[PDB]
Amino acid sequence: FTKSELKRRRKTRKGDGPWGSWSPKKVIRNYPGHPEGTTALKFLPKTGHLILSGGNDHTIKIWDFECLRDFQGHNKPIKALRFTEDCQSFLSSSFDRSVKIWDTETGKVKTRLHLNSTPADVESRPTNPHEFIVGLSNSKILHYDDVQTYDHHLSSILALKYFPDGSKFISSSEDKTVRIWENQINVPIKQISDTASMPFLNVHPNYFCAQSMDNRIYSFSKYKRHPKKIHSSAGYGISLAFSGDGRYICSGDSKSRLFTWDWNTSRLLIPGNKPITQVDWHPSKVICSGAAGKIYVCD
Amino acid sequence: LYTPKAEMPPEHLRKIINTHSDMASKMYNTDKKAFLGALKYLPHAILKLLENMPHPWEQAKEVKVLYH
Amino acid sequence: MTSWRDKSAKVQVKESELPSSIPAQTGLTFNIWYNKWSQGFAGNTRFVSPFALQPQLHSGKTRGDNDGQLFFCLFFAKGMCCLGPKCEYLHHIPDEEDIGKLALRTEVLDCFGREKFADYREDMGGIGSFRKKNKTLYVGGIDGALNSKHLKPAQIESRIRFVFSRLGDIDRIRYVESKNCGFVKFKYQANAEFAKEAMSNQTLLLPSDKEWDDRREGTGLLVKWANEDPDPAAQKRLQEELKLESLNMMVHLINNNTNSA
Amino acid sequence: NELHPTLPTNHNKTKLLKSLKNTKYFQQTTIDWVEAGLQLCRQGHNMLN
Amino acid sequence: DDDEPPLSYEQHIENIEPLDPINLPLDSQDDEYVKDWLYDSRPLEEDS
Amino acid sequence: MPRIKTRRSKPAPDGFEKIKPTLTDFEIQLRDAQKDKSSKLAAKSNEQLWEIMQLHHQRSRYIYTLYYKRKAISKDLYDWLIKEKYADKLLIAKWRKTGYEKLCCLRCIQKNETNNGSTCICRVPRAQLEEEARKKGTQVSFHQCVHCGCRGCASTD
Amino acid sequence: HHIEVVSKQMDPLLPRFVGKKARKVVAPTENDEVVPVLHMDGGEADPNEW
Ligand SMILES: [Zn+2]
Ligand SMILES: [Zn+2]
Ligand SMILES: [Zn+2]
Ligand SMILES: [Zn+2]
Repeated sequence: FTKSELKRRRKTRKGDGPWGSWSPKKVIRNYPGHPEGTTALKFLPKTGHLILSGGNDHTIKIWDFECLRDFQGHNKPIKALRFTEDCQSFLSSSFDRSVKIWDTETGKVKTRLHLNSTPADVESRPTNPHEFIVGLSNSKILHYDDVQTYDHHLSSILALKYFPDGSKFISSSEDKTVRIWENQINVPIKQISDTASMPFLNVHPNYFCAQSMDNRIYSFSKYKRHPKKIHSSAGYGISLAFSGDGRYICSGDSKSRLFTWDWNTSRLLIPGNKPITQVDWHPSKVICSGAAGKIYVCD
Repeated sequence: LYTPKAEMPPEHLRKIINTHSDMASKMYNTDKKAFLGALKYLPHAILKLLENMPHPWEQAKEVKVLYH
Repeated sequence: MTSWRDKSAKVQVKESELPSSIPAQTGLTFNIWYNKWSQGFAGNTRFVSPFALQPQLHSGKTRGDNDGQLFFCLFFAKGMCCLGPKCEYLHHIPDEEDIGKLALRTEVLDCFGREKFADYREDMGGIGSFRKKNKTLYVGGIDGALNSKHLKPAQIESRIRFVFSRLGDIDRIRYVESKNCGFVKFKYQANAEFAKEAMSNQTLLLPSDKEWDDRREGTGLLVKWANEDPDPAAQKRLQEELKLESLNMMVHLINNNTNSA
Repeated sequence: NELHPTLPTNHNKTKLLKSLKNTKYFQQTTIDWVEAGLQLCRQGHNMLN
Repeated sequence: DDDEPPLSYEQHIENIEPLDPINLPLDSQDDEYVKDWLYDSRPLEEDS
Repeated sequence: MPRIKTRRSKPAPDGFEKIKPTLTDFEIQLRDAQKDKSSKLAAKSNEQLWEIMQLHHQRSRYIYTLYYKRKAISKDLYDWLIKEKYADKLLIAKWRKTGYEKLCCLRCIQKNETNNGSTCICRVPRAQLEEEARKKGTQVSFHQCVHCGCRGCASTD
Repeated sequence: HHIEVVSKQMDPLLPRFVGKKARKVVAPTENDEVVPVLHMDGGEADPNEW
């Protein structure tokens, strides 16, 4: 071999050389920039690139999983936010007694849902129904065509979920009863009252739902913890994440109900201010919204 | 034909000890025998650590180590 | 060639998608030396494998094809190999070219490289014995694998015929409705060794089936080594093929004495 | 100690750290003292457990 | 506490400034020959 | 003299503030490399040890090319970087030799680590490995050495 | 075949002699030749005194 050849053959390597070729949960990052407390978080299912987070300031800020865009247009605190899968439409609902649709393409309000008595706290959207389920202090689930009003338990409905098969609508309220709803007949399929105020519900991505109360978190088709004092997210691995008002973050495996790890987040630059308001997981990451006004990513 | 010992980086030792926290895989079956057969050598490692303890006029002390 | 040598091997499971190394909890405390649970009552401790080999899909060139590897990837057969095309072992169904390389090596260890044993394990599972060139698999546990679907008797056998045919040349397949088990015999021992680890703890659910969402909840099917066939219709077959093997060896052996003289 | 001297024998040429340095299974670096104390507590806990 | 593990050197110890050690002030007119090198780790190590 | 900025430690010379953003990027990658990424494979776990030995090499090539190749930093700054362990004194001391120009690391030339009295095979030129494999009729079976994942440190390639 | 026999550098922490256990073995007897028990013949008369 000649020196001009060996000079040429060493440029065949993909790197420069010597390495060029011849051929538990922890807090990764925190995000600032919300003026008041972030009530709800929504994630884009199609890519997972951006998160839409509601705030007490009533603005909706889209964050890259940097701040991409800001969505105004509510008078009062946004309490829930949902992102559709088949359609490029975002459904936000706030304390202003209105359910407002958002076209992701142009970033403009297209429609407003009416006839709610009092402030909407929840929004759930199935792709296959082509319907939106909104629940409130009104205590009755409203099935809105993107029509059916479910006369329900007396107390205000904290959470709502929608599944494709029967017992489609799942409802939870502060009276501590959980009802599985048959929407076509419009009557209850089943009443689960094992909770003693249900503050959260998460649907496993096993056909089952996690039910959370103040001291006991239960799974319906029972989790062992010390007293945790009140949001739930189910990872695809089957891990169950529990938010605490005491800032303690309770992580459990759903199959055994054993709680593997508990961690407490640092507050900010008051002690009571540090809860976790809402939490979600991407389509190996956990995105949690604190009421102090910071979103922290967990890896 | 003797060259002296090669003076590894500090992070090379540091990655190994972090990796051997949760020895649950089948790959650690040989290394568990290495932890178990090193216990007779542990009193010698305590004598070498305590004799090189920092004196009160020192903030910190870099010591030269040998590690499995 | 067109199915295998044209493409490269692909990553079956991402390394984050790989299962946890600790087993499912059947006890009170975890044991660090013996990676198991200690203060526990019991457990079935057998579960359906989450992964499966798509043989025409996942097969391809690997790093061991260029290196001249003799041995097949174990986690290719389980459908679990995270390395993909960077893996030191082979990623394809055994062929007559592949087993001819293993011909000196197959006497003591399997196609995966694992060393065989003097006598079989008590329940006829595991790697195998070197004293018997066993080419027949006991397909058991079909009730758990099916998820308890009735499925008739002929249909269960037809499922065994479809899945095990992708894993190599088959000598015969016999299904026994009364014993609820099947016996699959391959042309080569290396295909039986590959298909034993491939179809251990698998299902037969065939996703057009109603259960396909509950394939994970079941027990799983047992593929273990088979015993001798007790009927004299096949016993007489065994001494006939042993006779033909002996005459094929004496011709090879008198030529060794012809060279020796 | 003055009354009973225990003299050292000269043929002890094999010291422990010197004979482990000759083996390929031991490597050398320099780290902090408090770092080396925290490792030996973690390693020695891993030995007894 | 015996429940908390020995906390790691790098996440906790290495990022911080240490503290001042025990050092007598070493008056300059009376201690001028030793005050430059008295509290070293190895005093006068690189002085040939 | 230590790595930690103690009060016995000497303040850095003049040219340090120009090269400090380049040395911080090596320093945060070494903190992310030691992060205990839990991996069950032995093939993947040493590959994470291989990434640290690459970053130790690349941080020392940078200080080597500043002072010896391009003469861009003073000798007083370069002695400060060795005393503060920014650069490997004994690995740079091999790059100055003629056969060891692009040396993979100090471990891959130790004759006592190996079962033979030999260097690592990444010290061998690639054209030599192609020639011996050509006679066997196979492709070369070496990809990455087990010590730090090198792919050839020979000065000719 | 001329075959160089070398020793492996043992890890000082792994147990040397990995096949060495404290087990018990019964040994067979190698009896190739019978040893003749070469007594003399037979002062063999004895009353009931013993
Ligand atoms: Zn593989
Ligand atoms: Zn190298
Ligand atoms: Zn190297
Ligand atoms: Zn090397």
